[PDB]
Amino acid sequence: MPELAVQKVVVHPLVLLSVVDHFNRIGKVGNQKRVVGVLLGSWQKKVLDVSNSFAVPFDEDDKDDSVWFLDHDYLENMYGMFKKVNARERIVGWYHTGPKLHKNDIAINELMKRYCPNSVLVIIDVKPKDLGLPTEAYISVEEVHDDGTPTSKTFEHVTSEIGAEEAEEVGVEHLLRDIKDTTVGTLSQRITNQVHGLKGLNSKLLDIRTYLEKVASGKLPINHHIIYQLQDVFNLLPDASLQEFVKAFYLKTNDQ
Amino acid sequence: MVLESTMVCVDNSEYMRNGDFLPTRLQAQQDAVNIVCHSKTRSNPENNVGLITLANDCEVLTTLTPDTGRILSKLHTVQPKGKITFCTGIRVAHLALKHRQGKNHKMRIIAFVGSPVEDNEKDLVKLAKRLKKEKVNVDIINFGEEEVNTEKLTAFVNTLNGKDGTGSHLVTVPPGPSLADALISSPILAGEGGA
Amino acid sequence: MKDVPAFLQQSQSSGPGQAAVWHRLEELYTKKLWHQLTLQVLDFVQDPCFAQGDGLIKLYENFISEFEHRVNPLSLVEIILHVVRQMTDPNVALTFLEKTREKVKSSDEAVILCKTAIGALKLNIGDLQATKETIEDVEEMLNNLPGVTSVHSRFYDLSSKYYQTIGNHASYYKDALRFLGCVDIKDLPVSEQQERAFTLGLAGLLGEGVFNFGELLMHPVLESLRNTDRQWLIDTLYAFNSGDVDRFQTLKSAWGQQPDLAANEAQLLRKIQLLCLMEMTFTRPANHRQLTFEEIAKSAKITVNKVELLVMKALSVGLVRGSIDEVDKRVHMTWVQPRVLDLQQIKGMKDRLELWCTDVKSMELLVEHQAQDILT
Amino acid sequence: LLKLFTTMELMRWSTLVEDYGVELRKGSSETPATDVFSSTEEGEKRWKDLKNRVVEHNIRIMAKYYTRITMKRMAQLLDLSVDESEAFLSNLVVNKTIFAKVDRLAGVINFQRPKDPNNLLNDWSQKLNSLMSLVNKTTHLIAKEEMIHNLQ
Repeated sequence: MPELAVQKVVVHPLVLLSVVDHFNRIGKVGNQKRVVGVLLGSWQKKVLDVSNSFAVPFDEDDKDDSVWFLDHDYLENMYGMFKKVNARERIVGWYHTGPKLHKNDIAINELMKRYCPNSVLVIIDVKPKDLGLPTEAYISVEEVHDDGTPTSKTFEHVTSEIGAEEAEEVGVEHLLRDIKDTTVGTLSQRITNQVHGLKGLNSKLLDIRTYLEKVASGKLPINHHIIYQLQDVFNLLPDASLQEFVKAFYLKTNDQ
Repeated sequence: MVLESTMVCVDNSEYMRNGDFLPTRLQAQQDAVNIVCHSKTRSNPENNVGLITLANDCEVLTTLTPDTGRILSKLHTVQPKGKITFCTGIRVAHLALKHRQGKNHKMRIIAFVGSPVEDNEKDLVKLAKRLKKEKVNVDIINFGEEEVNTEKLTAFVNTLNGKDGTGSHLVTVPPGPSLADALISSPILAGEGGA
Repeated sequence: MKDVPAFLQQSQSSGPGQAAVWHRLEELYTKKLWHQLTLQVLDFVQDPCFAQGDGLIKLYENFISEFEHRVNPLSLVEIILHVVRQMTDPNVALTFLEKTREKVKSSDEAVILCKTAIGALKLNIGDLQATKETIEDVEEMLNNLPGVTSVHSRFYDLSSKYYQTIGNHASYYKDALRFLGCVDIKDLPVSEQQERAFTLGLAGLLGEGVFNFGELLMHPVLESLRNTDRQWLIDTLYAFNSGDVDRFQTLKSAWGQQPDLAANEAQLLRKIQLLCLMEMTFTRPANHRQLTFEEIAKSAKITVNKVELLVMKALSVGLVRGSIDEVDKRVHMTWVQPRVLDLQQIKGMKDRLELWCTDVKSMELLVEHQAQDILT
Repeated sequence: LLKLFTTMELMRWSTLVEDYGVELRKGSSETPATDVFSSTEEGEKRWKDLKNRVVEHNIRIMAKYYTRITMKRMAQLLDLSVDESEAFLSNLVVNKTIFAKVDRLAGVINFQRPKDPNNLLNDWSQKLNSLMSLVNKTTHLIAKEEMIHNLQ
């Protein structure tokens, strides 16, 4: 069923908000367990705009993979109900509540395809963290493996962005004790962006690095992708070079 | 029963295609699963049944509803892949049982056996302590371990009995021509404390 | 229904050990244990009748028809497979296999399995177009379902045989690896496995493509199974890498064995030269970009005006990237390929990566220090 | 004939003419020797063009793949002398079949634009940007591989 029809994923402030609330609302079922909900939104659009979410009961084991409970009833009743109000909004998929992508996810996804016309895996890293965004988008891709069995189900990442309607943005400001954070703006913001970029880069490099130690000893697989990426850094050898300055600024204040 | 949430676990095995029950085991079990559901509805309209499959990896087919229809449609389909995956069937059921649309009812598992139960004594005994603590009983209908196998199941069923007023039952159904319904031997149509 | 027990009963009294398999089958059919009866037929064909006896096929025709709903779709295929091996003529076996196939309740892959068995026969006859076609269709069908264990294992080994016979190195290398993940023993002798290791190890030497030398060691197929033919192979894998046209011209017996090499003798003495480039460039390029071209030509042991030619071809495909500068007679390598599944390389990248991490932290304190008022 | 030109490898006219001479001229079409357009007698008028084409193609592939090669090495492949090549170079560049600059010394062919500060500048930015795109992508794959079902 459609997961391949999404290149780009945009999320309203609402969805990020809604998920944290659902976690408590189910009767405070967590810890090892997670809480899932439906995502309602668009599809047959290259841009996926997830409009809303509403709570669903769920018990997850992510240390096993031969047990999970997923409420069947909620998905169906909710898809049938919703058409009258909005004919475009259908069940877009489900959010996973961190900490990162699992292979544990393919299994839960499969069921969601059957029930729901669409599914998508949006992973919201746990309870509120970070200044920027904590959502990543994944679409389940079917690939051949040239060493195992063709038709394996795995997750490939797709670009995650945000975006929302006018009325909703206006709501955020009212509630909130500021407006938004950094991504680029004023003279101050660009420099912050630079510092934000360094702490961010550093996190990506730790993932690779901890993995290599684990592959070398502890025998995690050797994949061509990991090795390809590392080699390039040494090869390209960037060389510092001239340019990009200007002196104009003083004349303008003098004139004024 | 009156105010019980029940999960029927469906067995779909390479021993369900069998013709020990005349004309076919598939059909004979199909009449049994429908009866169990029609009886509970007739008993209390507030009673609900749910569906999970024992066989293969876990799929939650339906959460709690009155429908006989869901359990019928599944039965027609056969699974050569997976038979009785008992340990797991109990675990999904316990979890599933908790969320209910007939809230604050008793917790019951009916599993149909109809294949030799692969699981040894160490799994079985372990499962009984989890059942006591959550206070859910499991009922076995045993035509699956008289057919070419010794019944492991009895000790477990006996111990499980009397944890509440809707205790466990060992319902005895022969292996040879006698159908999957001989429900007369021990209650399961609705709950009872005895064995 | 019981046309078939009447015939078994008669037969039951004869056969030295076949008597026993017959007794069990009758007892189970009456009980109407359909699962148990199907499982007895399987055992029945393999040791008894149609090897120790004769007329299993005839008995089988009767047996599948009526009993069809008591036997499962996957299994029906398995029983027929064993007899077909035993059949002396592939022609009469092909006739049976097509007609016999059926499907009832408990729907399965049975059509597809029965197809693999037919493809195997086409190889026996030895008409290459015919075998190529059966392999393509059946592969497609098998590949879509992930469910395939046993069928994939026998089929990939059958295809493996066809690719070395035709004499194409690339086809064999891709095929072999799939066989390694899906492996099982249904009726896979020790002999077949050894042929597979030896051909695979050789395949990497024959091409003019990718360097497969490091990875070959890692792969369980060669590593687990040994003989003196393959003892020769291990030395040969790093004889082209150093550049020696001697450590394979006396271990040259390996190629003679396989028919795989059958136009990849015109690719054997091209590969050597690419390999001489691959070794030096891998180590020295990385840290500092340029390397001399003079060492690589001499290791090749083939002239300067023809080593450039293969090296240009390597830049073109993208196996390696960079330039040949003949103004100084050196090779400037922009990028080098990292040979895959080598344990040593993982260690090498790790220590480098830690140095980068430091660098980020060091720099970050400075950027914030100035323009801190502006940053807030 | 198709396979040689499609694969970018350095070649020369001297070998190319002799070999193809036996194949093309002999080649049965519907059934006869005749096919023209560089095969038989009529075909010879078209054939002349084929030589010129090999020399435009050799200079092109070397231009794209390498950044510097000497003029002496280049001549051996093209089957020209330096004086003959130099004339041909003046007209090629004007049509824009290739971009190449050759000298009288036969020290070098610069297939790049001469070492001016802008090319060095351009490359330095591109190298930086590619790394950052790649480090992000790998972390996403890695995260699934690690954690998995949490059976390991």
